[PDB]
Amino acid sequence: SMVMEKPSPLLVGREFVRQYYTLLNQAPDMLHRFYGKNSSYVHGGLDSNGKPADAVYGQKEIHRKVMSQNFTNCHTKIRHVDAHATLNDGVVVQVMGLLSNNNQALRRFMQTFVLAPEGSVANKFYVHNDIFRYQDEVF
Amino acid sequence: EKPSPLLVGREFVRQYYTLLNQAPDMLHRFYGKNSSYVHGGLDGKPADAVYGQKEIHRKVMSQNFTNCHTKIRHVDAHATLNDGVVVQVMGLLSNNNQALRRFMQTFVLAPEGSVANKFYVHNDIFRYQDEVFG
Amino acid sequence: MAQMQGPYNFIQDSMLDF
Amino acid sequence: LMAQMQGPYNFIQDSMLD
Repeated sequence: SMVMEKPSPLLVGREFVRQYYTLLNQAPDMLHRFYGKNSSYVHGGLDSNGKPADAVYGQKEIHRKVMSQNFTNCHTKIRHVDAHATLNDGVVVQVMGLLSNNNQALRRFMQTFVLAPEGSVANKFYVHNDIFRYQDEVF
Repeated sequence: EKPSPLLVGREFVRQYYTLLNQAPDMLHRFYGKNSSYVHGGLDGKPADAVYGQKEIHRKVMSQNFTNCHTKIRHVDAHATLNDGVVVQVMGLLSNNNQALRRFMQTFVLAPEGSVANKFYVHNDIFRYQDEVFG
Repeated sequence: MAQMQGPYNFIQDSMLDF
Repeated sequence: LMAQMQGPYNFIQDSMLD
């Protein structure tokens, strides 16, 4: 039946971004599966000092943190996506859009991903890196 | 030991935006044969990548970088593939003493592979916010 | 999980031990 | 500039422009 699509950096970035924000919205308790043992995650926050928050590693830690940011009916407008080939056939993705959570206000986000080859299955990738910052928190 | 990614990151970033300001025609020395570079632009859509120093030296000048000031408001770096470092810079950039503009920026840094503590830019993704949130 | 159908697969096993 | 660009890590390659 259907022959496989080539892993075009832009196609991998576009396909991964629709899943990411679809599953964030419809099922954030699953969002931990995009990630691996090694993976790195940070998603806004202003720690006690009032500065941007620290990051965590691996599925369990990431899940922990995802469940702690209670995502209810989280809507996403995505206003641009850039995806480039990076090391070891990995794809680096720059995402700019707005995220409203719990029908609170649509805040603008800057967000870097790195998708890595998964090694076992063709056209399969894992989210090595997930840097998400809100702009109001920084400017 | 394997360097600290944020130690490496802040340092590349102060070095990067110093040269951009002082010697922006030397800004290509950060890239290799196969490195992606895209530094904003509407055609009228957001503009495409160019690859390697020679193509990069070009675009760089095709933007008339003059008395280029920057306030870097956040940097975040992390360990990534192959003892590489992904870097996310947020900040304001003024060219030719015109407007001060909010930008998002992503960098991938790869070890040079010869001298330890040497790296090069594999990837460089800049975007003006005013070109996307219109 | 029909929307997660695409040309490329990003969804891994759950290392969540229990 | 040359003094100012010195740091604990090096990011400057050889100028590959014929």
